[PDB]
Amino acid sequence: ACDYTCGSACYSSSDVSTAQAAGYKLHEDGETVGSNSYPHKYNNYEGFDFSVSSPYYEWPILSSGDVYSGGSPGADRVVFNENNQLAGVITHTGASGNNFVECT
Ligand SMILES: Nc1nc2c(ncn2[C@@H]2O[C@H](CO)[C@@H](O)[C@H]2OP(=O)(O)O)c(=O)[nH]1
Repeated sequence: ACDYTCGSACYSSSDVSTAQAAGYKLHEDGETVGSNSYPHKYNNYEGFDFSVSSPYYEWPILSSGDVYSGGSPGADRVVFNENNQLAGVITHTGASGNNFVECT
């Protein structure tokens, strides 16, 4: 059940999969939502060791289980590439500034 732990938020494989599908879809159609225009390029400034090739894109995953639609994105993100492969699940929770830490 608790496949990904972002601070206090708990996400299953299904939650991540659903969010990723939604984010990849908007990416494919060239659409964005929210004040920060998601999904958008994730440059991996943090230098996480992803097993899949770039380019990466960040998209909000909501603890409520809802699919992001432009409102408040929260602290967590799913990262995917052009092949719709999951690079990882990251969060602002437990990090300084606008930096990210990986969910475990
Ligand atoms: N922390 C962080 N920000 C990134 C990265 N790639 C792009 N950004 C964007 O660069 C800026 C400074 O962090 C923000 O606009 C941020 O977008 P988000 O705020 O949407 O994540 C990344 O790999 N890490």
